[PDB]
Amino acid sequence: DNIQGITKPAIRRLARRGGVKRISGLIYEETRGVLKVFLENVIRDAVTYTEHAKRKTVTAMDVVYALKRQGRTLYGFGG
Amino acid sequence: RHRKVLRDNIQGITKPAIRRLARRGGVKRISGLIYEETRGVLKVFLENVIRDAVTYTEHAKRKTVTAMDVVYALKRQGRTLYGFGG
Amino acid sequence: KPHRYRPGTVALREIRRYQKSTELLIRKLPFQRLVREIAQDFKTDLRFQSSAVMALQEACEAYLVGLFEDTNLCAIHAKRVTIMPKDIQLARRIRGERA
Amino acid sequence: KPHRYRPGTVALREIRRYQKSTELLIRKLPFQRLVREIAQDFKTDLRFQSSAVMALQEACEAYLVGLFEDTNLCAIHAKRVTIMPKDIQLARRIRGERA
Amino acid sequence: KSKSRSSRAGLQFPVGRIHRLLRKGNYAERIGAGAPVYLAAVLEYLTAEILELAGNASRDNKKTRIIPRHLQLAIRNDEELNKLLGGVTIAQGGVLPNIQAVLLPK
Amino acid sequence: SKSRSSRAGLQFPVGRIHRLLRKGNYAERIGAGAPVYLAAVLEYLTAEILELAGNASRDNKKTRIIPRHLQLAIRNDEELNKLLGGVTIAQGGVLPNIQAVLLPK
Amino acid sequence: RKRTRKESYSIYIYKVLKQVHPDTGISSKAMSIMNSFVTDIFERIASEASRLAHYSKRSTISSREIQTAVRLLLPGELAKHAVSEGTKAVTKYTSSK
Amino acid sequence: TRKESYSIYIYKVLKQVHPDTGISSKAMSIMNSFVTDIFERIASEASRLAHYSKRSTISSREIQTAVRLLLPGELAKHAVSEGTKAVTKYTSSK
DNA sequence: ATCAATATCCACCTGCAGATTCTACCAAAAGTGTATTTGGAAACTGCTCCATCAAAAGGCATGTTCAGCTGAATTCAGCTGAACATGCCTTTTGATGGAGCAGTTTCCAAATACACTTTTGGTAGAATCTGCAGGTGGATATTGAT
DNA sequence: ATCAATATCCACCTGCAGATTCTACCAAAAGTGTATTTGGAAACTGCTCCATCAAAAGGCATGTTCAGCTGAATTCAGCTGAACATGCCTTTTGATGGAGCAGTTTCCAAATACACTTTTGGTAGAATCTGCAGGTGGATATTGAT
Ligand SMILES: [Cl-]
Ligand SMILES: [Cl-]
Ligand SMILES: [Cl-]
Ligand SMILES: [Mn+2]
Ligand SMILES: [Mn+2]
Ligand SMILES: [Mn+2]
Ligand SMILES: [Mn+2]
Ligand SMILES: [Mn+2]
Ligand SMILES: [Mn+2]
Ligand SMILES: [Mn+2]
Ligand SMILES: [Mn+2]
Ligand SMILES: [Mn+2]
Ligand SMILES: [Mn+2]
Ligand SMILES: [Mn+2]
Ligand SMILES: [Mn+2]
Ligand SMILES: [Mn+2]
Ligand SMILES: [Mn+2]
Repeated sequence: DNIQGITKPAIRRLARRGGVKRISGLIYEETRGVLKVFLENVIRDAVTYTEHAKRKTVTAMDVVYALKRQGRTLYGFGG
Repeated sequence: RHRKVLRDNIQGITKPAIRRLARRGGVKRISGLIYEETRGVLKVFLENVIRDAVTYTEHAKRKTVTAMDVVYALKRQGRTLYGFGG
Repeated sequence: KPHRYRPGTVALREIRRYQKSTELLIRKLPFQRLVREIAQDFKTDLRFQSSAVMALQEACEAYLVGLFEDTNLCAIHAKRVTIMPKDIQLARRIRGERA
Repeated sequence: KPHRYRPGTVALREIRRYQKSTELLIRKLPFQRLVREIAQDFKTDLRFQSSAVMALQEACEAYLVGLFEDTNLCAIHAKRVTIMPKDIQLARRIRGERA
Repeated sequence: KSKSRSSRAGLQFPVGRIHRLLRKGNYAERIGAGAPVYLAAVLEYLTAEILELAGNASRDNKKTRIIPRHLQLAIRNDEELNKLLGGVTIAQGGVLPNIQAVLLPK
Repeated sequence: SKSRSSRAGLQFPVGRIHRLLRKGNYAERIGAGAPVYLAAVLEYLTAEILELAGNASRDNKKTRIIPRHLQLAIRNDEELNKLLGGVTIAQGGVLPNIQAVLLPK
Repeated sequence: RKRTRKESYSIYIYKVLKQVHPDTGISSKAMSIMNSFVTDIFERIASEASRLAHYSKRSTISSREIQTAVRLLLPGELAKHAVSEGTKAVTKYTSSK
Repeated sequence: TRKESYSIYIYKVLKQVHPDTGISSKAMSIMNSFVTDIFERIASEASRLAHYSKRSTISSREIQTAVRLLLPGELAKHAVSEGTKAVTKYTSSK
C-alpha cells in the first residue's frame, strides 16, 4: 500500500539528518507507524478547518492552523 | 522590627521527602547523586513559576501574590492547575 | 533473633503506600520558606496568600513526581533499577525543558 | 581493486551531508498519495493546494527528524549506537505523545 | 411568563449566564442564539461524563462523597478524558497505582 | 501629513498594528501607546533576527538570506531559540551536530 | 462588608451530580476542581470558536462555530456524543420559540 | 483583492541593519509568519492581562508586562527599552 | 606511522535562468478635526487575611552501622546491519487543457444588538445534618530464615 | 515445605469539622419593541488543480560478504537500603496588630464615534543579478599492506 511508499532509504535519510549512525531493521516499520499517526492527527484537524470553510479543497492555511493548534507551529506558508 | 534573613532553604527539601516523591513516581532505587540534582531542578522549576506569578502580582499593582497569580503563572507555563480558582 | 526485610522490599512497600496516597510529601513550612526566599530574590516586601503558597507546592510536587516517572523509565531503559542524575537529564532533555 | 569503506563510515559521511543540507528527504509523489489516501478517510472529493501538500511534508520531516534526534539519545543512553524501536517508543512516551 | 432558556433547551447548565460570558469575553463581536445553548450543553455533557465516572470511584473506594482523588481516578483511567486533560494537574489527586514489572521480585 | 510610525521612529506600521489590535478581539478599547509599543517590539525582534541571519548568510559566502540562514541564525542563539522552541522553519534544516560516541578512532 | 457576589458553576454541577449519582455528594475541593474544569473547557472552545470566526471573516459565533470547535478540541466519542447533545439542545431550544 | 503583509517593513528593517543583503522570498514569508505569530502572543497575553484586572483597555503597560512574560530576559529587557523609547518619542512629538 | 591508491572534497572560475529588484499607478487604509462618551485613577476607609509570636508535643529528619545485591567492568561469539555493485522501474517534470471551485458581488430576510423595564434565580451567611477521620483490636497475607 | 515476625486489611465506633439546607435581598436574566447588520444564497469568473502523456533518470529494490556491535555470562567492590537510637523543628492551636485588598464615588485625560481628506501599500508588467550546476585540478581522507 501507500505507506510502504515511505521507503527504507528515505527513512534512513531522515535518520541521518537526525544524527543517526546505526539503524535496526525493525525501525522502518516502527517509523511508518509513527508517521501515519502523525499525519492522521494533523490532517483530521486540517480537513475540519476545510469543512468549516464550506470548501472542498484543503488550503495551506488549513494545514498551518492544524499544526499550530497541535503544538507544531510552522513558518513559511502562513499568511 | 526587621525581617529574618532567609538562606539555604532548598535544603528544606530533605532527602526523605525527595525519596517519598520518587516513590510516588514509582522509583525503587535511588543514587546518592539524585537528591542534590533534584534540588537543582526543583529550584529552576519553582523560580520560573514564582517569577511569572510575581509578574502578574506587580501588574495588578499588588504586594500580595494571590493564588490566582500562581494559577495564571502555571497556566502560561503549560501546567494548568485545578483546585484554586479558574 | 533479629529480623530484616530484604533490600528493596520496603521500597516496593513504600511505592504502594505513596501511590495509594494523595498527601503532600514535602514538609509544609520548610517549603514555604523556600518560596519566600526565592520570591524575595526577585522582588522584596512580598506577601503570599496561604493558598498561593499551597498552589505552588501542589504544582511542584505534581511536577517532581511526573519528572521521577520519566526518570525511572530511562533508568529501566538503561537496564538499571536505580535512577541517576544522568536519567533525570535525559528525561528533561527530551521533555524539551532544557535540551 | 574492489574497494570498501569500513562499516559506519559512509554513515558518518551521510550524516554530515544531510545535516548540512536542507532538502525534503521523502519523495514528493509517494508522500502525496499518502496524504490524499489518509485525507479521504475523513471527507471525500478532496482537492489539495500544492502549498498544502508541501506544508505537510515540511512538518512531517521536521517532526521525524526531531524524533530521530531524541531517539538516538535514548539509544546512546543504553550504551548503544543503534536506534531500535524501544528507543523510538521511550522518546514518544516522554514527549507525552502517547505514553 | 418566566420561562428560562436553560429549561427551554432541556439543560441544567445556565444558558443565560453562558451567553453573557461569551458576549463579555473578547471572542467575537456578535454571539449567536444557539452558541450559548450548544456550549452549555457540551459543558453539561462533560460535567456528567466525569461525574458519573468519579462517583463510581468514590463507591469503589467505600465512600459517599467524591473527593479529588476520585476525580483523578475517574480521569486518569479513562483514555479519552485523560487525553482531554493531559496537561491538567488536579490538586490532591495523587497518581494511578503503577509499578514497572521489572521492579517486582521473583 | 505625518505618520505615527515615523512619529515614533519606526519602520513598522503603527497604523496597521492599531487596526489589527482593534479588529482582533483582544479588548474593547485599544490604547494610544499600545500599538506604538507593540510595533516597536516587533521591529526590534525583526532586526535582531535579521542581523544574525545576515551574518549567517555572509559566512556561507552568500549575499541573500534564505531560510537556512534564518534557521542557523535562530538555533545558534540561546534566547531566540527559547522564544521559537516550538517553531518549525520550513526549508530550515538542522544545525550540524553529531554525538561524540559516534565519531570513530 | 457586602462581598460582591463571586459567582460559580457550583449549583449546576451539583444538580447534574445528583442526576447521575443521587447517592453521592461532593467535597468542596472536589467541587472547586470541577468548577475549574468547566471554566477551562468553556475557554478552550470559546477561544477556538473565536479563531474560526476570524478565519471565515465572520463577526458572529454560531452554534456551528462551537461545533467545529468541539470537534477539534474533544477526542472522538467524547466529540461525537458532545455534538449530539449540543445539536439536540439547540433544535429543542429552537422548537420552543 | 489585496492580501497585505509585513514584507515591505521587514525589508526596510533588513536594509538598515544590513544594506548589503537581500532576502529569499520563501525566507521573507518565514519572517512574515514570525511577525504575525509574536504579534498574536503578545496581543493575546495582553488581552488576558487586562481581563485579570477587569480592565476594558489594553495600554502600553499591558503590552509591556506581556513582553516581560513572553520574551527571554535579555531579549525582554532590550524590547522593553525599544518599546518605551518609541512610546516616549511619539508622546513627545504631539 | 609510512607507503600507495582509490574515492572524497574543496577551490576558483563560468555561463544563465529563475527569480529579485526596480517602476508606474489607484482603491482602501491611515491621518485629521470634532463631539462626545467613558473607563479607571485617585482619594478615603471599612475589614479580611497575612505575619508574627508563643507554647507544647511527637512525627520525623539525621546520622551511624552494616552487608546484600546492584552497577560496572570484562570477554566473546553469533549474527544483524553496513557497503557495494546490479538491474530495474517509479518518480520527475514539462506542458497542455478542461473544469472544479475559491473568491467576489449584490441584495435582502433573518438574526442580533440596543435600551429599558420587570422578574426570578443565585448567592451569602446562618441553621442544621452527617460522612468519615482516627483509634482499637483480631483475621488474613506477605516475607524471609531453618 | 514450615512456622515466627511484621505489615496489611477489614469491621465496628463516635464526635466534628465540613457538607447541606434554609432564608432573604440584588445583580442579572428575561420579556418587549425598535434599529441595524450579516452571513449566505445565486450568478459567474479566472485559477490553480487533477489528469494524462512520454519519455529519461536517477533513486530503489536485491543479494552478497563480513565487520563490528549488541547481548550474554561472570565477577566484585562498594554503594545504597533497612534499622535504630536521638532529639530537632515542624505541626497545632490561639491570639493580635495592621497592612493592604476590595469596594464605592468622583471626575478628567483618553478613546470612540463620525466626516472627510491624504497617502500609502498592493498589483501587474518591467529590468538586472545571484546562485546553481558543472568543470578542472589540487590536497585530503580512508584503507589495505612493509
Ligand atoms: Cl496606551
Ligand atoms: Cl433559589
Ligand atoms: Cl507616495
Ligand atoms: Mn523491628
Ligand atoms: Mn447513575
Ligand atoms: Mn584545495
Ligand atoms: Mn484608475
Ligand atoms: Mn537529630
Ligand atoms: Mn547487575
Ligand atoms: Mn427564588
Ligand atoms: Mn480509617
Ligand atoms: Mn563498582
Ligand atoms: Mn507610496
Ligand atoms: Mn557552487
Ligand atoms: Mn556548485
Ligand atoms: Mn573533477
Ligand atoms: Mn581482510
